[PDB]
Amino acid sequence: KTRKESYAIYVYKVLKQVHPDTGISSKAMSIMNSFVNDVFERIAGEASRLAHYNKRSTITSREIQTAVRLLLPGELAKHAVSEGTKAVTCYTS
Amino acid sequence: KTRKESYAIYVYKVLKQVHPDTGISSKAMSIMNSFVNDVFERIAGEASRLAHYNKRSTITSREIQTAVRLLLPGELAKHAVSEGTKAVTCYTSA
Amino acid sequence: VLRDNIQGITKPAIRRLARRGGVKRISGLIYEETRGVLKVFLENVIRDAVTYTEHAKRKTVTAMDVVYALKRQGRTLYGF
Amino acid sequence: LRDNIQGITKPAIRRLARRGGVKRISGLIYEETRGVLKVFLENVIRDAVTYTEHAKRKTVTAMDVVYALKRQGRTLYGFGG
Amino acid sequence: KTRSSRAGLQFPVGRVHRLLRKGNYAERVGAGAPVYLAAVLEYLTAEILELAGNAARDNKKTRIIPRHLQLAVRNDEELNKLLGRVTIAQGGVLPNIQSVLLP
Amino acid sequence: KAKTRSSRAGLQFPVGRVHRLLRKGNYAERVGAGAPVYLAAVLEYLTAEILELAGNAARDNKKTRIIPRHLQLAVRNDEELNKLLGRVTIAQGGVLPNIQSVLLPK
Amino acid sequence: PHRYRPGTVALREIRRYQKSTELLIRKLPFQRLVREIAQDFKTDLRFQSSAVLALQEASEAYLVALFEDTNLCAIHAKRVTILPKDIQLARRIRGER
Amino acid sequence: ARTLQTARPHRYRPGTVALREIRRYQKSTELLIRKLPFQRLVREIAQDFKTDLRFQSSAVLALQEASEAYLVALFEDTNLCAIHAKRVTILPKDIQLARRIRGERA
DNA sequence: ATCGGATGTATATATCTGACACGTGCCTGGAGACTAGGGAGTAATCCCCTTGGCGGTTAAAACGCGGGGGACAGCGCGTACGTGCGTTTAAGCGGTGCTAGAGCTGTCTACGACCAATTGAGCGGCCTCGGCACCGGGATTCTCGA
Repeated sequence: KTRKESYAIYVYKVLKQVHPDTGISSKAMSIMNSFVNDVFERIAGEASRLAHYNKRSTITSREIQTAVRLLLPGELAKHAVSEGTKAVTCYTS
Repeated sequence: KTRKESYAIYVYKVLKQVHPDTGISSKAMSIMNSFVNDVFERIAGEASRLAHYNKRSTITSREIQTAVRLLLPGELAKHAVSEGTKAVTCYTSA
Repeated sequence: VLRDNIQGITKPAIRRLARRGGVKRISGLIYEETRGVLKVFLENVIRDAVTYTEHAKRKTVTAMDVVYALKRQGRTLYGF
Repeated sequence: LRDNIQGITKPAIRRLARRGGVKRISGLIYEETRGVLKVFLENVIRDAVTYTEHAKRKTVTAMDVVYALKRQGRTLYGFGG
Repeated sequence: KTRSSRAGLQFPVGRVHRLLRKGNYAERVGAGAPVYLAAVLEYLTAEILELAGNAARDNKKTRIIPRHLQLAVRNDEELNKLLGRVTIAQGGVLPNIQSVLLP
Repeated sequence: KAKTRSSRAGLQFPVGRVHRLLRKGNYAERVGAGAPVYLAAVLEYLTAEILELAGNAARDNKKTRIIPRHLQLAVRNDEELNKLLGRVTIAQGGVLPNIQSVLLPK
Repeated sequence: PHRYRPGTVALREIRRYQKSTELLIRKLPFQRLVREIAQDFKTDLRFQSSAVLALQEASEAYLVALFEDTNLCAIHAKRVTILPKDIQLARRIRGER
Repeated sequence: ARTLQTARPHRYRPGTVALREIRRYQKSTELLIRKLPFQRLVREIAQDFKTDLRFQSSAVLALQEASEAYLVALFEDTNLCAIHAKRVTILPKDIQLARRIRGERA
């Protein structure tokens, strides 16, 4: 019929790690999808502006780090930047 | 030295046709310049967002009109869209 | 056409809204005031909704148009 | 540089409040106001310093403050915006 | 070997790279930007789903409904700032009564 | 001979400049050929509409140089230019004279 | 015979409504209102079903929130009732007017 | 008939010098905080983020502008709260209510 | 405070569906490999402008005090708001019908990116004088005590 992509299955895979026996309904999955979209758009927009300021064109893993430091609040920023640098380290090898 | 740009001379050419005898200061010129930049960014960003929802791949003279009609308040919108369409007509037929 | 449909927002409805918000004793003149406020809010949102619809050459106000109209005002909405 | 917030003295707060339009100040405002101003300044200089150390330099420019302001909803015209 | 598994993630690094490229953000998307961004998004959705499940458990249910996401977010102190302006649908209000009102 | 693109439309603001900014600002993959003209028309309309009130203020104040205070007056005294600039702060613009009525003596 | 003291059913309703998530305004009159407010901007408007509800949901989270502030203003004046000069302050402080 | 033309000890009660300072400040447009104390305050606050920054001389000034245009505006709102409670003084429970309603505390 | 009861709410068993969770094909978005090229990293260097220090001066801050206006507490009056009961009314729900208009696909072409040669607009550096800030001395208004 009509193909529309969403973050439902990944949200489900994460739920099955944080709580191995609970299950999201349909409305709550729609809400989590909208939340992921919103946060993605915030971080991407801030990284774009932050690259435009220093007169560059590559949006590399430094701009995303600085944008996470700007957007996310005090504590979430630390754990988010930690998870990010850990993942890029475990990916570049 | 490296040459940076602004809207100084154009704001001045407009001042010298709205008030043919007044003259702008320096800080007021920088304020008008940053105002023009800010409104430029607002309008172009909304126009982009609008030319994205519709899956178009271009930002045409109608995305700009709808952006101007969303951002600008009640009556500024009508005069702004009139000046815009007049300029675009006078430009295309030349 | 329709007319004077704002009166459908009854007194018990506003009362229940206030009770959810935490109120305990509502005055008498409130109902008209909140009717006016709600009408203003709805006008401001539906204006942008209809603009977003017109731009796409459609005649049905989608749900994403209402979501975008709300987001453009700093009031996002999760679930549509 | 320790305990400089006392530099926002009482007459300065009086003048700000006069320009604000108030007529009869209380006596306790002059500490709530310093607290508010310190919170605002921290919230702005944090993003200013982030913007200035992302660009690999050690000088807080005026564009950095303009950006850190515009990002919180409060733009500012006149300083190269 | 998908590029997400190579990082030890659950979010689609490929799809995030595609979105960053095709969203008109910058001229040339880097290499380790989608990995970082997918990791951040995964961390955030885990941090919110954990409290959502907790809230749904205390209410003796096994399904997470918007009431539980509302509770999880608004009860936290740093997610309530991130989602400071959103209005989760079917969410309701956090129960609270001003002390002056109750007898 | 050449003929500036912003002179074929009766505008003062540059159209080639606005077009280059739209192109190299990463707003979309393609820019219509009449979008910069429309946008430059709107920009010069707004700047003329504010400079006119600024000059009116600077004249009704017996000066002959527009100065930040005059722009602050021209904006905050209007009603629609006030919503377009409800969040901005105009450096060195002061504030608008206003005193509540409960405070004025009786 | 028996009569709850004036004002004690208020808190019962408060706890009953703050705990649920239903929609407080009747759905059909709100659909009519939203459908006739848009008659000033176009005429052949259709209002896809899940749009109206969308609006309605938002249009509750506004009013509730507004009352959460109105109460504060009332409590500021050493009061209990929320008279219509509270809504106006609560809307002028947040810049909505 | 003639040619028309345009031209041809003490102790103020409490509350009057205030209504005069209000009128003389709501019309001026200078900065109402000393510059060296604000310099030092900005430099001292930026220690908690990075040790030795250099604070280009237009940065500091910039901050000052905003730091006024915030506080002043805040006071306006608090004023109303005071007038709302049927009084004339502004109290710390007014600033807190303004900041709560306005969104800065929640 | 003490009961007595009367209303409301919370607990637990039965049951009943419909929405969530899982397995299936299958289509295209993602992964691998390789190349070319320009964007970013790195070394040199230069000069701007930030920091630091110092002396004078004088504007602004700090302190203390007298008292009058304002905040706050305490009472009576009365009305307008809540609670309960008996009415009306239209919301909601189910079921039918139907037609407007969203949505998707193929064909064609007008339009914007790209590239080359060029040339004049505007940008940086130089004067320079008129608008504006400053000072002084009138008139002119406003507040307050009598």
